[PDB]
Amino acid sequence: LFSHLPQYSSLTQFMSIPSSVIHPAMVRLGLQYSQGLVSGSNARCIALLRALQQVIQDYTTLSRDLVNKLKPYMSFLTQCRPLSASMHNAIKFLNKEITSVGSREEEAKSELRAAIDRYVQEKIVLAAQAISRFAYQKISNGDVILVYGCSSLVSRILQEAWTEGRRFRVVVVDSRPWLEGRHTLRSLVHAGVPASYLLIPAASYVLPEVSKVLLGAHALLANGSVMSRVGTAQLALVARAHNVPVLVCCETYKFCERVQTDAFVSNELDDPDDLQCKRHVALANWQNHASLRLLNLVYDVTPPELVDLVITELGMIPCSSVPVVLRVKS
Amino acid sequence: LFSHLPQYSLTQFMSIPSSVIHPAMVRLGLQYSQGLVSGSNARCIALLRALQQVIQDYTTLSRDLVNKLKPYMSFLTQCRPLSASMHNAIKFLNKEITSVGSEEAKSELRAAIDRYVQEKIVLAAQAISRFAYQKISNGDVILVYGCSSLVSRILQEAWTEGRRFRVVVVDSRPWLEGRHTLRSLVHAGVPASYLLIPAASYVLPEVSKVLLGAHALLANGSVMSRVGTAQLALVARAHNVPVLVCCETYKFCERVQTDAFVSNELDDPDDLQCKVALANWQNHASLRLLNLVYDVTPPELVDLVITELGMIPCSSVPVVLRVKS
Amino acid sequence: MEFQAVVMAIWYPLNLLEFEEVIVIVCIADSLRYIYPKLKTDVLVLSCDLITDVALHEVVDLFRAYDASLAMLMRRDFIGVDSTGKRLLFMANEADLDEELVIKGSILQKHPRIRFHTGLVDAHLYCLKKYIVDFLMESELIPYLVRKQFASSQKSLDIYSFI
Amino acid sequence: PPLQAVLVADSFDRRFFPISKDQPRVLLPLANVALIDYTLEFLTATGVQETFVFCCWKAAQIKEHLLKSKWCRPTSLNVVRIITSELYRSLGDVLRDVDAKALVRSDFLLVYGDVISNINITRALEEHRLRRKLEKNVSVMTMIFKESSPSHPTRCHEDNVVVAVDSTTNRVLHFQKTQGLRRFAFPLSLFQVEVRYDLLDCHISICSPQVAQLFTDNFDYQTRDDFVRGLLVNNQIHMHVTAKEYGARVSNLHMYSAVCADVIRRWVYPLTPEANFTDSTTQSCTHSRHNIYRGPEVSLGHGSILEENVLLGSGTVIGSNCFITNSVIGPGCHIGDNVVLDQTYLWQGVRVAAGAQIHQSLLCDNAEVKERVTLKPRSVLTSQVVVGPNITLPEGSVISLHPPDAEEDEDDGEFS
Amino acid sequence: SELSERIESFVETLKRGGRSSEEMARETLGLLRQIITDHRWSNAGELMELIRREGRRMTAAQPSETTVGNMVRRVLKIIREEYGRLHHYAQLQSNIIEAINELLVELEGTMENIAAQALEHIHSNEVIMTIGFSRTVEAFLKEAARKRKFHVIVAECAPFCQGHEMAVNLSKAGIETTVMTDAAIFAVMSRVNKVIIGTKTILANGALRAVTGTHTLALAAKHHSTPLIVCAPMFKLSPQFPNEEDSFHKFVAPEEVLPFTEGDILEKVSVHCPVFDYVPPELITLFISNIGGNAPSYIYRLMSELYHPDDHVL
Repeated sequence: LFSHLPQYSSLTQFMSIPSSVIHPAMVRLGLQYSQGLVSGSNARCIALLRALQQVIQDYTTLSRDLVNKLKPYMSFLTQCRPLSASMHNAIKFLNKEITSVGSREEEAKSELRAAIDRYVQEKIVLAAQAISRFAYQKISNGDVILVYGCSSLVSRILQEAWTEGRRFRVVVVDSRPWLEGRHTLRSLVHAGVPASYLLIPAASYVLPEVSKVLLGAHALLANGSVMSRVGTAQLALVARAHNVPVLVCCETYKFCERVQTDAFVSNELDDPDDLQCKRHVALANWQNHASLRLLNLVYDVTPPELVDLVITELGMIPCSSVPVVLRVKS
Repeated sequence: LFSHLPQYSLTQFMSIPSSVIHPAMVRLGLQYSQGLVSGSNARCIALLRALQQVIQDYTTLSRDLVNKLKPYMSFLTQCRPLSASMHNAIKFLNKEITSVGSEEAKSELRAAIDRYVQEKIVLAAQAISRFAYQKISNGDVILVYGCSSLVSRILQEAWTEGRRFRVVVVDSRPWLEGRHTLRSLVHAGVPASYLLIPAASYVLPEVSKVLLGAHALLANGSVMSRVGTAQLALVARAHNVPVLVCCETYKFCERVQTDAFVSNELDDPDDLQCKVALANWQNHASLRLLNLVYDVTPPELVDLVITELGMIPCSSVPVVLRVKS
Repeated sequence: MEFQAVVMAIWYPLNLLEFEEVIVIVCIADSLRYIYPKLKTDVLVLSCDLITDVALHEVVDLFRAYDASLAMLMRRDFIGVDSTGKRLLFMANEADLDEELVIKGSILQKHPRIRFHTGLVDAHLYCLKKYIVDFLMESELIPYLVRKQFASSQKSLDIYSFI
Repeated sequence: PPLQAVLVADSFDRRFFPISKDQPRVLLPLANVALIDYTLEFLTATGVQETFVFCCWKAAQIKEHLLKSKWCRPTSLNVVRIITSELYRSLGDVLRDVDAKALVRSDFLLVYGDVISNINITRALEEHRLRRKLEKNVSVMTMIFKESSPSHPTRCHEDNVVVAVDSTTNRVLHFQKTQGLRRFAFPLSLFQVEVRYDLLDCHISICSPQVAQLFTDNFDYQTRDDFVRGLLVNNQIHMHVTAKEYGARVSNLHMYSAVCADVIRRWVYPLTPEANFTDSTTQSCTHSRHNIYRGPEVSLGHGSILEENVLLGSGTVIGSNCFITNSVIGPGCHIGDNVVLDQTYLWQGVRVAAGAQIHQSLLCDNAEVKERVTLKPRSVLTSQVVVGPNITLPEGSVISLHPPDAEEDEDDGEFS
Repeated sequence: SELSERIESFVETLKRGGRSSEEMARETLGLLRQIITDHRWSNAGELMELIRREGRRMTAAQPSETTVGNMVRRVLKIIREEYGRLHHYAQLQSNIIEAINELLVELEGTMENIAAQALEHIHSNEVIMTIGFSRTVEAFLKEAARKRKFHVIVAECAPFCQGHEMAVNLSKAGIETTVMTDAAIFAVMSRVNKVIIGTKTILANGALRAVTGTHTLALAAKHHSTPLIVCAPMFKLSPQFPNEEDSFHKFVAPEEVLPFTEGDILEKVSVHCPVFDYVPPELITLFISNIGGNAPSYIYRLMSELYHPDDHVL
């Protein structure tokens, strides 16, 4: 009964083959979103926000025109894949930046697309290498770290921490159907750090040997709850039950002023056909059974009591300062 | 909702010199329906007295008496849903009738009710009183709830055997039943205090132990009793005061139940409106008035069960259910 | 103008575009080099003949999703497609090789399952990216671009095919 | 019909040349049980009832070990029928010695003799019979390949092969070993068709008795590779590709290390060391955490660290402050203090004295090493060898009691 | 003999893993009935040594399959209680047989007596969430589905996706089912009203060894205070406590988790794939047995009237 959340199966057949109302860059990006060639919460924001640099210099006139011109683009984008808060706050900053400037057209078009690289630098690039300085001192010299799935920041940590001579041992917990903990496993064995891979139902057998649980956040809600990949909340709960400290590495811009008290609000449904096992397969042609429904969540909310740290670009905050960094910023 | 459990507000159809149901059983059922007899022990005593009246009027035996008095218990299940004390009483009576082999068996049966009431409802009450005398010390204050014929007996005999304690009587709407405790305490000279369930968290700071009564102890240790008991025991644990429930052995039902939803009689909802803004509640289609009679507290909220066999930790009530059967 | 359809030198091509201009509305293999002063923005070279109203939406989406360097439509020349059924790996139009379809070991280590199709009809619906027509200035390119991967007038280029 | 098998218990190469000289190849313990035990247990698990065992080189050791094994007792549902003959020189005269005795009558199942697998040949065998009877005795073999990936430790470069198959019915149209080659020459005219490199060879051919006829009339064949190459220049060979079940053949000692590390890590799950599939009393184990197996009465030292993937035999006293890991230590041996054992393989009975750092290696049975010895990767120590108290053997040094075969002698380097 | 060959056939089937748990117990009873008939034995002592030895080899064959060990211990208790009431006894060989037959009709009615208590624990408009595929729980959910109407969420167990065939089995019977991904157990826990699971083994302290997701399930159920009902009969009741000396985990091939086609990283990555997961008894609410619905804290008593304390260790 996740009825209020859309469930999606390509929205490219009805649209005009040259430059339509939506931009070439925006249809290219939305098609990449829907097919699944960009999956990270960070990588979707860069992918949006430098395909959106392509929108600005192609646009010719500036504020009131561009603000309502950009809205069909992100309407199409949230039709392709629902926008996460890394994308949402990016668009909010973009609209504030467009409405801030006013009164030459060429100078404004150059300054917008240069202050968008400035956004990536001082909030996704310089942030992620300031998360790693704070998490390097929290990673001990002989401990075991449990990560979950692919995260661009959790894998930047404990690979920039290993190359500073720390010699931990990562354990990679993964879940179906994304199986994206392989992508954080291939790129972590290449760094040379010892690894271990196991699925999330065995997150309670491997958790006794684990010293800390390092996770990534797709959004930090304004009550301190952590919205991220589905098994994160389950993982943090079992981490608390095995009393291992659990850490969340999140940048500041992923802080949303939206508060959720459960795990059934804005938790997008992706393709239920991903749940088909291809074992032989028994769930294939699941539409033939009327009573049978398939639930494919992509996001999940862990409460702030289940998580100890939040490593942010500005200090290490105890997850109840999440409403506070939302204040001292902006 | 509460669809499986029955809603009731029944003697109009039966003839005045009734032949379908026995006269005593009609009186008993209508006293249950109106509310003249309340409390699990009082209902069991009244049921067994009415069954003694039925057996002494029986003229012919083992199969015949059982299938004759099964419609009587159908009538009583219609009039007011049987609590587990009544259920075990009827089970014992049917076992007694089936045990009687091939006139004189009516006197031997009728005394077995007297040997049932004495050493399982009266002597058991005295034994529970002796055991709970130990747990009542001088100067402590005891929070009781509602009216129990055993809790008030324990308090009264603990007072008359020399203790100097104080009682807080917590009561609930719509029965307002702890007044029948409260007055019965004041006649005994016990210091008393009276307040409703919402104020329980106000007086659980001062309370030393919560002494409740049980209408049935189930096969996992859950205590099925009056509807405020589980909530009261939860607030009692949140104020870390010990919770004692005083139950005889014969109320132990082998039925098991987790949540307070499976077997919970509903009294008529018309009791709920207080002096009014709710008198016309039938005409409001969306509005439904709900009052449960029983709920179950889990065995982790109960620190102690006092029983005529002894004091047991509420996780070993299946032990007693084993050793008595 | 994301794309610019180029028609070689015909109502079936000109109205397969349901686009708004052709380079057959101004009429002016090597003809794309002679149509070079048109704005080099992701040319879509069509065919003079043997085009039968296949939907572009499945072919162009192999150029707007995967960011292919080149994208063809097919419906003596041996093609080796990847296991996903949409990636060209080994195109050999020359059947006059000496009875030996030699394959580089590097593609077989990178792409283990190469599915070979025998003589697929080439619809000549080339979705060249805008630098390939420039790279020719500094078939003829379809079996060269598949060899140029694993020439650089942009990364490693990638070429995807629809069947 | 009943299912048979042919098990060529003489490997007809010299890949283990300093080791095959004294011990036959299918007796040398993989995970403390011999290599012929994994193939025999695989054959028994598949459903084979009439295994034949062909021994030529060191047949006395093979037969003696077989009679004191699980499959020569009358309990076993897989008779062994050992055939000792010194006249063999290849797989060819072995498999054409079948028609000299007419041993098989239906489609048998030729494993090579040191196959290590948990393959279930019931889908493959039923497919082979189905396309055997339907196209009128056309197919003669069903090659069994495991769907590997070409960059795997189990895919060693000698045994690496490439195929070209019909892919609508799995039919081997071309097959060649890519021993030394950079570009693969696939001949034409086999199209009028997938090309696969992700196939581990696995050597579990299901060849029908016509193959024994095809080896018979053409004497020139010597091995299965020769037969598959020499038929595809002329009948049929099909295949079946497995994906969920392990299969490998320990041809060379690189393959030995890869398959021994795969068995310890439970990739061959019904044949893990703690399962004790050979039901001997001296090879019981307790699978602890991190794939650490310790046999009965092992008596681990104080402060010694077993990191992961360790197998310990019965009677395997370990010293103090050791860092043994990723290794197999064997039924009863003495390991001293402060040693380091990384990716090593130690057979039944060794003397590792004190502080000796042994990295990737193979110490055979009754080996001896003294104090402060620093064996480097890929070093092989054959039976009864001793290494003195100051040696640091170079990477890739074989040491045996036979100086012509090895690169050293009964003591440390540069001495006799 | 036929019997001996059938004994090692059973042992090797146990080792390789080639059936449901009730069929496991029924075959164990048939085998032990054959053992006590066809072997020659003078008195009960030699037969108890024989049954103990064969139970030791069947238990050491697959130590994580404890239904066979439980039924060996039940037969041992039957032997020492049908010899106690006769205290070489001639009719003893018959007497045990009858008790074994009375055990075999205690079996084949275990699933019906558990399913009879379905309506007492499942209500209309309920949402139930299960994990594996256990025949006991599907009969429980298909006896409550005859009268009432409810929702069932079958969270698949990730390595062997076996909740798929459970939710196919339940959707054929008209229960509106949802298949999950096993990562969403904490997510959909807020909605779920009861959790009904099955076990491989109920250990002697009320704890249970079950399918690998059940502890991660029980922690969520305890977090949201959802009652965790456990439907499991009395052959799944093993008298072993969760000691560290005996290993209760079973580990299968890592191909179930990380496939062999990954390649070179498989030489560095340590993949494990356990199939069983310890659930401590304080996360359990009830055990719906074939004899009732008693609490975990009663399980020790069920040990004392099923297995003799000399038969715990074999």
